[PDB]
Amino acid sequence: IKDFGGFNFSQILPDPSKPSKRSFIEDLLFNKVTLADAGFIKQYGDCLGD
Amino acid sequence: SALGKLQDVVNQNAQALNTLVKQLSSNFGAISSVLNDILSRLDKVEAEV
Amino acid sequence: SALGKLQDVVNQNAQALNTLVKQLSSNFGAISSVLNDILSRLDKVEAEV
Ligand SMILES: *[C@@H]1O[C@H](CO)[C@@H](O)[C@H](O)[C@H]1NC(C)=O
Repeated sequence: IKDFGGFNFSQILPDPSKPSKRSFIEDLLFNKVTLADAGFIKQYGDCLGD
Repeated sequence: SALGKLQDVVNQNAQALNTLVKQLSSNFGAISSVLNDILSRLDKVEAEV
Repeated sequence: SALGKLQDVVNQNAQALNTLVKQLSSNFGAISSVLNDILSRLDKVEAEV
């Protein structure tokens, strides 16, 4: 009757010296807040007319 | 990388489980044969007595 | 999130399998001892008769 000793189920990250890698993915902060123009979009367009 | 490592771990676990099932079947067959022989010997001894 | 949950599930399954293997080995050792004692008693009874 053979003994069940050679069965070693391996894990993924049991105790790898506690790496604790801080990713901190700042993907939401990568937005393009574009500045406006030099005006003449609503003031000059309404003041000039025809 | 994490998915590949997890897949390798799952494959290793599956192979280990297959080996465990095979060894368990062999041991159960051996135990069943032993029990059958023991029952036969018991019946023979009872009849002889 | 799904990968972390799957990794936790795999780790739990691995721990459960290790515990199962340990308990199976203990039970098989106990059964082997019982069978050896039964065979010894059978041989003794046969010789005595
Ligand atoms: C499984 O292997 C690892 C390293 O390979 C070892 O630390 C661990 O004690 C082993 N477990 C068993 C039950 O053999």
